[PDB]
Amino acid sequence: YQHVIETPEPGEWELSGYEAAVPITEKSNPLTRNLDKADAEKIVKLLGQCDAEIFQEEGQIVPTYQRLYSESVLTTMLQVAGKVQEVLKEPDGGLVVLSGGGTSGRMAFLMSVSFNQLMKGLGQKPLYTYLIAGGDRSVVASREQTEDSALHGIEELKKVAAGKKRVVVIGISVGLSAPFVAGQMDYCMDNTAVFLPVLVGFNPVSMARNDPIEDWRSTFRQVAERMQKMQEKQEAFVLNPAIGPEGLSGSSRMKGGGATKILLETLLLAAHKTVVSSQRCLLEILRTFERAHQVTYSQSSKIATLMKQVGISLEKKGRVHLVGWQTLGIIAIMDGVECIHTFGADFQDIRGFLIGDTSILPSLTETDTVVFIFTLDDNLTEVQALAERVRCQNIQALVHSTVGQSLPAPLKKLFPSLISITWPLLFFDYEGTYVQKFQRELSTKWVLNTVSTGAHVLLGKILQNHMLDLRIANSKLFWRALAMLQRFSGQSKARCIESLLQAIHFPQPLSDDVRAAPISCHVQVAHEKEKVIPTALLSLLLRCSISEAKARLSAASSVCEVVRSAL
Amino acid sequence: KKEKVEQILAEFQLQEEDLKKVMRRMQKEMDRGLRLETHEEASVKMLPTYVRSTPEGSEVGDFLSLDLGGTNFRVMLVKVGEGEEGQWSVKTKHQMYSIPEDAMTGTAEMLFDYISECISDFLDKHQMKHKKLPLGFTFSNVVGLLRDAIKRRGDFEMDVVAMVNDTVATMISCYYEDHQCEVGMIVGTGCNACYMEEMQNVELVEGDEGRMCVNTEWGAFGDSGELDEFLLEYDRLVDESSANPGQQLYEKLIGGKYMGELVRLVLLRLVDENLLFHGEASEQLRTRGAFETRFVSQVESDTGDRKQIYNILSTLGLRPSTTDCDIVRRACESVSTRAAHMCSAGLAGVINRMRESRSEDVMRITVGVDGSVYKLHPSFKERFHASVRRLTPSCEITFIESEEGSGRGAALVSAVACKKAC
Ligand SMILES: O=P(O)(O)OC[C@H]1O[C@](O)(CO)[C@@H](O)[C@@H]1O
Ligand code: NA
Repeated sequence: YQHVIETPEPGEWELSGYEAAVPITEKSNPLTRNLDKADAEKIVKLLGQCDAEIFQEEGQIVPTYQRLYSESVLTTMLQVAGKVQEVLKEPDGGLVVLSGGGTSGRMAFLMSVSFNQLMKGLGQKPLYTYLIAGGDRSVVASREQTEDSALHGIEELKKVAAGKKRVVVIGISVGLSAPFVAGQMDYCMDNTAVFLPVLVGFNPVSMARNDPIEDWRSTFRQVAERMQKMQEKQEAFVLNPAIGPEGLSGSSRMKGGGATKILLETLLLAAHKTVVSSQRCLLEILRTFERAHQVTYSQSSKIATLMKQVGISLEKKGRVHLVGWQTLGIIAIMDGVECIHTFGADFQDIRGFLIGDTSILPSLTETDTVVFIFTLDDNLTEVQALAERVRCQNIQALVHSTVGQSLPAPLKKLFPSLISITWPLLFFDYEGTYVQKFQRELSTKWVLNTVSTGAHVLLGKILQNHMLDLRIANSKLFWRALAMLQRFSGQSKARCIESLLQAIHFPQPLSDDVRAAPISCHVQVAHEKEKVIPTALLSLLLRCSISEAKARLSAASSVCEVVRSAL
Repeated sequence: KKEKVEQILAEFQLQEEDLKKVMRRMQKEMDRGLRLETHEEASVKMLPTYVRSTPEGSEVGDFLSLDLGGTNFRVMLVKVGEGEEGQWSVKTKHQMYSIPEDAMTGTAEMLFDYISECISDFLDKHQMKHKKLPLGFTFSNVVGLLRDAIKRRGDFEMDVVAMVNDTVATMISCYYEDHQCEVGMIVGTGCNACYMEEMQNVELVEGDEGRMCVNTEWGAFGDSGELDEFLLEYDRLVDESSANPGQQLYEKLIGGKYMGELVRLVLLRLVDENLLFHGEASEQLRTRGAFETRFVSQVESDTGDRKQIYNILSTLGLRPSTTDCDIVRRACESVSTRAAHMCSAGLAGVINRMRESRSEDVMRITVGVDGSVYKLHPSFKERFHASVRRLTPSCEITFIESEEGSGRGAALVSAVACKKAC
C-alpha cells in the first residue's frame, strides 16, 4: 500500500485533456450533471463523493494531473515545511503570512488564530498573521471585487512585513486568478533575501489565468511560471495539486476551501511537530482528515432530513440562524455569508452567530430555523439555557464529541434527533488536540456547505451544476459568466461576449468604447445589476431581445425554469 | 414425593447449546461496539482506555498515580520498559507537594487547580506532559473536577477515559506478576470486564499499530433484547423494581447486588404452591432487600450440619425443618450456577475472539480476577472455570486473584512499588 488510504477513494472520474480546455476548477463536474433534480439523499451522496475526490490518490498509470497523494506535492510540502521551521527557529525578525481573497482568505484567518494559539500554548511568541483582501470586513462579508487590485495586496503586506528580517508569504488562490495574490508573489521574488513566496491553488500552472491585470505588467500565469523556474533554485514554491471541479461549478469555497484547509494545516503541523523525516508524519495527518470524511457522511440520512427542514423554512419565507460555539461559530458565519454572492439569498436568510469570546432571540419567529453547533467541551449550561428558551420548535443540533463522553440527559430530550458525530482518540503529543480541532472545523464546514448548497438546489436556483442566477461582482465571475454562455449556447466566443456586455450596460447602446473598455469598467456597472445572465441567455436561444426575455421571466416562477423550457 | 422443586429449579438450568448461543450473541454485540458505525447502537459500548502497547514508547503498566490526604499531595509515575539485560523492567518516580492553606480551606475548584498545577510540574520535569498516561486518583464527580481544572489551564488535555476502572486496575495489578495476563474481570456487587484488543480492530481509536485495553461495559448486555429468551419471571421482576429498568440486564443476572433478591422471589414462588415453610410467608421474607447476598454465601458454606443455614432463617423469623432448609441450599445452588454459567459465556466470547485475532491454535493466556462474589462465594469460583474451559478448547487459561491488602487504583500503585524492589 503506497499510501495507507482509510476511506475508499471514489472510482476514478472523467478527466483528461480531451474533456475540456477550461481549467478544472471551473470545469463542470461529471458526477453532478443531474444535480438540479436530485433529492436530498442523492445530493448528500454526490457532494460527499465530490468532496472525497480531494483524497483520491492518482488514477491512470500516466499522471494527467498531479493529485494530492502524488510524490511531487508531498515533496513540495516537505520543502516548504523545511523553510518554515527555519523561520520558527528564528522568531526574532520572523513572520509567517497567509494570504488570499474571499474564502481562501477566510481560511488564512482561521489558520492564523489556531497556529498562533499553538505557539502561545508552548509559551512561544505568536508568529502568524493573515492578509485578506478588503481587510477584516471581507472575513464576514462579500467584498470580492476588492481582490481585483494587485496593489492593495502589496500595500497590505508591506505594513505587516515592516521591520522583519525573514518573511514567508503563502498566497492562496484556488483558481490561480486573484491579482491580489499575483502582485505579492511577484514582489517577493525581487527580494528573495527577505521574502519566501508560496503559491497555493488547484489547477496546473498552464491553466492559470493569463488575462491582463489592470494594475500589473505580468499575468497570473506569468508570475507562477517564474516561480516554477525559481522553485528549481529553492527560492520560491508552487503547490498546485489536482483535486478536481466543484459539485457546484466554480464554488471554490467547497472542495477548494476544504482542500485549502487541509493542505496548509497538514504541512504546518508537521513543521512544528518536527522541531529528520516528516514524510511519515505528513501522511499521518492527511490520513486524519480522510477519516473526518467518513465520520461526517455516515450521518447522510440525518443530513438529508436536515436539508429538507432548512429548505422548507426558506421556501416559506423563513429565516435560518446558525448558532456556533467558539471557532465553530466563525465557520457558521462563513457559511451563511457566502450564500449571498454564490446564490441570491438575502443576508437575513442564513446567519452565523458566535457565543463566547439577546437582540435576535427576542425577535425570533416560528418560521425561522435555528441550528446549534457545539462540542461537548463547550459550556453546556450556556447552551441549555438558550436551547430551553427557543420553543421555534423546528430545531436540530450538530454536536461533535470524543468517544467516552456522553450528552447530558436534558439535551437528549431537547434534541431527540441530534446529529451526533463521534471522533476516535488521537495520541499525537500536544498537537493531538489541534488536529482534533481542525478536523472538527472541516467536518462542520462540509455539513454546512452541503446543507446550504443542497438547500438552494431544491428551490430550482441552479441549472445542471451551474450558478445560473449569478451576479457578476468581479472579473473572475465575469469570465465564468461568459463561459456559461458558451457552454449552454454552443455559440462563438464573439457572439457571447457581445450579448453579455449588451446585457450589463442595458438599456445603454452598443459602442466601440464599450467593446474596448477595461474589464474594471464592466465590473463597477454590473456588480449591482440583476438577472444579467438569464436575460443574455434567453436573447441568444430564441434569436430574441432582452425586453421580450424580461416579460417572460416575470411571468415565470424562476429564471431557471424559463431557460430549461427554452433548452 | 412430588419432586416439583426440581421442575422449578430446572428453570435455571442452562445447557452448553444455550451457553454457546450467549457467547455468540455476546461476540456480536461487542463487535458492533468496536465498529465506528454501530457504536452508538450497541448495548456493549466497548469504550477504550489510555492503556496501550505501542511503538511510540507506551507499554501496559505505564501509569500515573495521584494520591491525596491532609495537606500533602503525591504524584507517582510508573513506567514499563526493557532493562540493561533486555529484561522486562519497571521504574518509578515520586514527588510530594504541599497544599497552601488558602487552597485547602477554599473551594473544590480552588483545589483541583493547584493539583493540575502540580501535575504539569511533575510531567514537564519527566518530559511526559503530552504522552497520555492512564490515570488513577487515590484518597486518604471527582473524575471531572480534575478534567475541568485542566481544561481551564492550557498546558495539556486529558480525555474522560484516562481514569481507569477497577476492572483494568485489576488487569494491570496482575500483569506485573503474570505478563501473559491480557484480560481483567470483576464480579462482585457489579460485573464488568476489560481486555487487550488489536488496535487495528478498534475503530474508535486513531492508530492500527499495537494493542489496547478495552473496557467492555458488558453489564448492559441484553439492553437490546439479546437475552429476552433466557430471562425468567424472577429476572424481569427485579428490573421493574430497580432504579434502572431496561438496563444492565446481564449484570443483573450475576450482580451481587440483586443475587440475594433473586433467591427471595424464588422462595415466594415455593410458599405459594409448595411445602416451603408450609405456606407461611414470614414478615421479613415478604420485605424487599431482606435476603442479603451475604446469605447465599453462608448457606452454601454450610458443612452439611444445617447450623449455618438455620442461623440465617432464625434471623428472618423463620423456624425451618430438616426438609425445607435443604431446598434453600438448592435454590441458591440454582442461582449461583446460573450466575457463574452466564459469566463464563461472556468471558469465553472474549477469549475466543482473542484467539481468532491471533495466529495461534493454542493460546496460553492469563486472567486477572477480583470480586466478592468470586473470591468469597464458595462454589462460584470453580463451577465458573469449568464452564469456561468447556467453551474455550485449545486455551490453557490461568486464573489469578488480585491480592488483598489492596482495593482499587492503589493495588496498582502498591503492586508496582513492590517491583522497583527488584
Ligand atoms: O481561491 P479563489 O479562486 O481566488 O477564490 C476566492 C473566492 O472567490 C470565489 O470563487 C467567489 O468568486 C469564492 O468561492 C471564494 O471565496
Ligand atoms: Na484503529
